[PDB]
Amino acid sequence: MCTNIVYEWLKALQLPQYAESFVDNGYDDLEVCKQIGDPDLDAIGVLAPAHRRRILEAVHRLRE
Amino acid sequence: GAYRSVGEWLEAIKMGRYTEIFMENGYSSMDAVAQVTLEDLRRLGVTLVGHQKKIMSSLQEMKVQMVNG
Repeated sequence: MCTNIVYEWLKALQLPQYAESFVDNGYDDLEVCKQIGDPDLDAIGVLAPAHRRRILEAVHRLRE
Repeated sequence: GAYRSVGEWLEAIKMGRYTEIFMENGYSSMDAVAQVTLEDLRRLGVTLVGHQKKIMSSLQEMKVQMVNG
């Protein structure tokens, strides 16, 4: 009944293709996503360096 | 209440990787699992926050089904 916020966020980062893996690993809202580091990306399966850097830069912005 | 084993419950929530760790450390039937806290998870080596959320959310979902039924 409302778009999943992690889907919306990853859409904004132009990396929507990982949304279902984020949610399936329990990263289903921005409070959880705020805590993401390299082990979380590893479990989710984000492997391309540019995408890793983009998500970690985004995570930094959530914590401001 | 609707899972035969802790392994089957974990695989239903895509957290099957923790099955061995739960059985080895004595959280080995569905009854043992219902008293698990976030600190118990941390000491079991479940350090990924999304996986903690997944597991604690499901434990709570199963309690809700039991109180409501």
